[PDB]
Amino acid sequence: VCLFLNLANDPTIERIITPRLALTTAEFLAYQCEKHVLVILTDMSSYAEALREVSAAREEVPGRRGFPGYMYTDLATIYERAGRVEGRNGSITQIPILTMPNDDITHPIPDLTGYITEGQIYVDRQLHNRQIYPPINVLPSLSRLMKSAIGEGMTRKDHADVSNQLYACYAIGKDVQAMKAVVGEEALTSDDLLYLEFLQKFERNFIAQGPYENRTVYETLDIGWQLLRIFPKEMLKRIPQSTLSEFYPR
Amino acid sequence: YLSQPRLTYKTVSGVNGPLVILDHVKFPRYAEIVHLTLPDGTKRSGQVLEVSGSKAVVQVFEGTSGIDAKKTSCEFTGDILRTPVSEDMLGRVFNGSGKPIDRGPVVLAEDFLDIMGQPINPQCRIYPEEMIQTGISAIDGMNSIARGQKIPIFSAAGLPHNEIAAQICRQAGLVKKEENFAIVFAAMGVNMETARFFKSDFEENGSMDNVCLFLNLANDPTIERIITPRLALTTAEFLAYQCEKHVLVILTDMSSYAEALREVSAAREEVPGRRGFPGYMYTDLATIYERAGRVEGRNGSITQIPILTMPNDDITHPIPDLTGYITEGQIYVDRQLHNRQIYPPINVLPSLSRLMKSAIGEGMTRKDHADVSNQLYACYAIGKDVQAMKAVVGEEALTSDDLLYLEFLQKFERNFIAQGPYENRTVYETLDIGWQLLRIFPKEMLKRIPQSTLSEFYPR
Amino acid sequence: SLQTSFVTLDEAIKITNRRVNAIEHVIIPRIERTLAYIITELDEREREE
Amino acid sequence: KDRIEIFPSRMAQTIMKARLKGAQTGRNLLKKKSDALTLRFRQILKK
Amino acid sequence: VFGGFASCSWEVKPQFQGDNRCFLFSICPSMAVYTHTGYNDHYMYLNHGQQTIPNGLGMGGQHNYFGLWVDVDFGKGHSRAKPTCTTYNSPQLSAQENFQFDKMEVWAVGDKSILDADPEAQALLEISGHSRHSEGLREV
Amino acid sequence: PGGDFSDPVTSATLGIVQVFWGLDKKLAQRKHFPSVNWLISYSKYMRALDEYYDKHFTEFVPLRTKAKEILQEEEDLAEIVQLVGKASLAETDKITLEVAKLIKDDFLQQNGYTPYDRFCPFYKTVGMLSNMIAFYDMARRAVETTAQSDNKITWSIIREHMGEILYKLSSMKFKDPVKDGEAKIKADYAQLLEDMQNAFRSLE
Amino acid sequence: PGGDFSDPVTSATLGIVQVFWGLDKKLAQRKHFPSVNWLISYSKYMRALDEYYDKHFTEFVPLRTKAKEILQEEEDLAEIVQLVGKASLAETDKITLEVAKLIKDDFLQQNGYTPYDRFCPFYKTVGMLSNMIAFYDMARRAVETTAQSDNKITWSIIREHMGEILYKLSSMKFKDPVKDGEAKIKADYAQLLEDMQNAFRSLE
Repeated sequence: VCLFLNLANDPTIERIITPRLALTTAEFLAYQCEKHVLVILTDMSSYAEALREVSAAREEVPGRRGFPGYMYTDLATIYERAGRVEGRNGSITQIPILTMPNDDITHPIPDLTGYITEGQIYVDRQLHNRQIYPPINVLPSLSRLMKSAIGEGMTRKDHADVSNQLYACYAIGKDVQAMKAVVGEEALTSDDLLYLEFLQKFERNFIAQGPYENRTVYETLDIGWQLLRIFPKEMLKRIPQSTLSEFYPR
Repeated sequence: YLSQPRLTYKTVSGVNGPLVILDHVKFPRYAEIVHLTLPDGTKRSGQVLEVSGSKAVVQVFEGTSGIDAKKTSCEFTGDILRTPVSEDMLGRVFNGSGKPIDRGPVVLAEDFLDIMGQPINPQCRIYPEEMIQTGISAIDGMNSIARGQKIPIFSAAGLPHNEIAAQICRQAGLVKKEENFAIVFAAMGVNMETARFFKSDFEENGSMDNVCLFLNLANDPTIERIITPRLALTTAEFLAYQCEKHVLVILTDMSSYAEALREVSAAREEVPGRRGFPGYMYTDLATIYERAGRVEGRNGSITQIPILTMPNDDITHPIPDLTGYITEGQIYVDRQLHNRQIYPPINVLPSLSRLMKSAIGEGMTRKDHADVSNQLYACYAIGKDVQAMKAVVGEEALTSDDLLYLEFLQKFERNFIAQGPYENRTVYETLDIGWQLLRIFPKEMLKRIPQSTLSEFYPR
Repeated sequence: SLQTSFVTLDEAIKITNRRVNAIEHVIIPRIERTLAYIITELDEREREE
Repeated sequence: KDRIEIFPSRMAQTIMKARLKGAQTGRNLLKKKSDALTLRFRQILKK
Repeated sequence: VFGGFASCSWEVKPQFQGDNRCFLFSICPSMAVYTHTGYNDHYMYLNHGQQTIPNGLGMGGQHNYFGLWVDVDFGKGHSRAKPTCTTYNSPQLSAQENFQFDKMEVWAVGDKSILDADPEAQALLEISGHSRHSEGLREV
Repeated sequence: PGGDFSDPVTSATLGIVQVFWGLDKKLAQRKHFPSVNWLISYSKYMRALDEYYDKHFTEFVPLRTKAKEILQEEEDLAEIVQLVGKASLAETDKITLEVAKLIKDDFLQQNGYTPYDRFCPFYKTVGMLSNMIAFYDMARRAVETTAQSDNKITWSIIREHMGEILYKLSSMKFKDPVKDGEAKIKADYAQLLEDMQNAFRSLE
Repeated sequence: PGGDFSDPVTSATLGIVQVFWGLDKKLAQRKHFPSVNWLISYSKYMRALDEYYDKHFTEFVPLRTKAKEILQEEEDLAEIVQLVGKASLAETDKITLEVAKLIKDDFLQQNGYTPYDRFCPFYKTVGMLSNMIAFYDMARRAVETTAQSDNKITWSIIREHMGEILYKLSSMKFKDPVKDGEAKIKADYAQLLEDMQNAFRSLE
């Protein structure tokens, strides 16, 4: 581990160069030392408030919410120093950490980060109050490199089909829950007391983990099929016949 | 006359975007057209935006690529922008700057008018007291246009407000009960598919012998779009107030005029007012619109139909909010009628014409016009309430009188509002369509219509 | 007569509630969230001016 | 579904403050009209 | 002039209703009366705004092949009993195959609105932003 | 930026382009792809392609006007089910709530990074659209013919007996247009029609 | 810009002027003509005119105090009259909805091209309100002293019995102030008062 610590009372304009000093070490250890590097840039919100600070007294043209004009290519200067290269066996995997102010995903810090990075992991406040660890909202979460990194010959045959169905059951049963608040518990059909059954078993048996579980990629999927046996076979409309005939009945 | 020769300065002392400033300029006018010559042999044209002593800045129209401070000569004409105006330009197509693009000759002028015009004396203006019929039933039956009115057609991006405008350009005319009627069509900032449609529609139907067409594309420069609606009105203020015709001006996509007037004013680093548009936009829209109306002494009139696009269907945008402050009504091309495949999709519930009372009646159309119109407007208003309420309360609550306001609502949107883009109805066959729709109701239920006209027109 | 005024007040209460809840959870939160966007986007139009 | 279509201005702030206030007066009727009907509904069960 | 008689009440339903006393007649071309033949009991018909089965008033025949039909687009109809009818042994009644009419009479022999129904829905419609479109245009 | 469609790059593009389709308001942060956004989506070449359509496919334009009619009617009804809650719905409208749920999940929604849907040929699009509009005509006759008298076939009864057929309508997108043929896909779409026609003859 | 007090021109006029003849757009399609609102419209010249009214007219300020109140108690009833709907109501409120209706169609109602409503002289203006407030207080004094004794009445026994009184109280706005004499109009409003003092003594 190589730690670059700029604390809260450390001076502000050093935070302009702190992710640059850390990533240059990473691009040295990955492309010249052929090591695999995991770069953890915590509170990238404290990057931009020290970049808005230096452009204020410089008096440029301000952009969206007072942040400077060049904020897109500046976070693209930082986030794009990642990946593999040809002829070198090292890699840089980047996980920055943000704080959205007032939990707004349309603030200029998570909205300009989501245009540079490849997916995002969303941590929400509503599952945190309900004592769920980790509180990860899978509805606005994304991995733009998930589509070509899973499948047959990498993890398992039915990985891409389970996650597309666990998406559509959580996205539907969150809409039935907002329909339960209008018409009450009584006016719900028997194939919509299944979608509320899923949410009590999705966010406790799949999402909620505990901070010292090393759940494999097969143990995650084997949890994900006992949630997909909640429904009958003729409602899993995102999973084809070739995978339902083998993986569903157990 | 102008006898003195013109100075061709080469003292370009700075280029900044579209703007070129000069030096050692001897007595420069305001808004004086200059003629630039590039070093590679090409020519541009400009206008003087600010003079200060011996220094004048120049807003070049066609761009600024190539203008160096060494070899570009600016020739100062010593005259404001005046455009060649004639009566035989009815039947031509010019671009946004006055140059003809119908492969024809440049126009042989009768008199060089100035494109800023002059303000009409309010002591010499007469109230509009006849009708321009337009062929469309929803604009003639219920929102009737007076000769000398300004009634904008509001729309949105994706609605058919071009096929409406081209239908009005083919089917406009008097309320006859034609040599002195003309259209002046100005298209500002249209894409290439619209201005080929405007050119291939007015030859395909033979309605070219009375239409002047000022096309101005989006790839064309942004300053030609500023001076386009002042060419189309100076041509109109000649045809009606000197040649005694009834002119109808169509200014398609006036929202792109206010996108260019914001673009010109941002180049001069000026202050923006409401939502980025300039401070002087209320007096710059009224510089266009208030060149209309009938006058005393002459036998001509100018009617204006500007055409807008409300962004994201917000009527509170400054282009519709300020054009509803100067003009006299709305038409409101609607989206919810377009998505159910009705042409023309005109929403008659928010549409208005404030001068409908001086366009209809005895001597103008017929004595039943004012009572059919506001009765169809009442049975379309009730019909829109029934279907709004029957979706929220249920289907079994309708009484038998209550379904009758839905038989009207379906037959109003198929026989009155649905027209087809080449079906030219006169006003006498919009009311005879409207009268066989009022016989859907019995006599006791038509309470907006008086008995003295119910006993003449209703029974058949 | 007492069991026939029960099932008229048993159906009229179970509609009004679905109409207090249809304002508490549908209509009034949508009018509040557009209020919290007008006070935000007009802070932006003051800042650019 | 998440915002009512209008554009931010000073006038459009007072109209969505009035429509919110004009909805809270409707709910204040319907919050107690249900309990006034529930006030008679207990008495029929108390009969 | 033609028409028909219904033996029971008219009721809006998709099924063929009525019994053997319903007959068709004729007056102004000729005067003749056609009683039932019992080949089928497709006697009367009344539908009011569906989309898969026809909408209008009908007597005799079958679907879209009635011996007397009045359509919802009022002032139109047909009597498409080309050889004769099936229920009534009745001819083509009109002069054409698809007539148009202006006078109609229905004579019995022997012997509020939705806008004011729900005061909570007009309270919820005004709260939800949707306007009224008509005040001072309707009565009370 | 920020999922708001009043940004100055969209409304500048709306006045320039000829075709334009944009994602929904609700389904922007949560991926339901593609969506439609009927308030700004349009294509002005819908009249300029009617000579092509009657020549080669010749029954697609009657399908498209109904497929736009189910979707433009569900957007009316979705606001009222969010306010009333399926109570003021006669059973002829509870179908249009459910074929629009079947089109926006199976027909419109296209997983472009699967090998069986990265390219959808236009016979397969019409074949997928023929089988749903046939189902909507066979459902809405099975309600409207048994409506006022007894044996009221509701939408609820249609789901219990035909639960395997509405999965097979959601199985029409899992056809690979290369591993299967062109007349093999059409040989498996008409068998879904001959089982859809034999699934309402058991109901009547 | 559409009837608000949010713009800096309308709100910075009402901080300066004394009279506000406040008009609205909602209260225009009633064909009422004017579009008077009488809830946001004020006049702060009531204290300056307490000498003209008390000297020359000596009766009008208590009628003006009552007539602004009857049109106010109708407002806080009318939200419940819409939602609940006149079912279990007190009978002193039915006075202030029918007498209050008599004001809103026969006192604050105008039409400007007519030969009776292009000029309204003030002695005829206080002459019309001298009867309408007297009918209100006599309807109130009847319903409060006959609330407990014997043969308690409602409003719906009076308006059927006194339907010809409510025609003379509704035909005051249609008497022409231009053709008729100056004293031809007060005696008609002084003869009608004895058809309003004797008429109540036909019920009790």
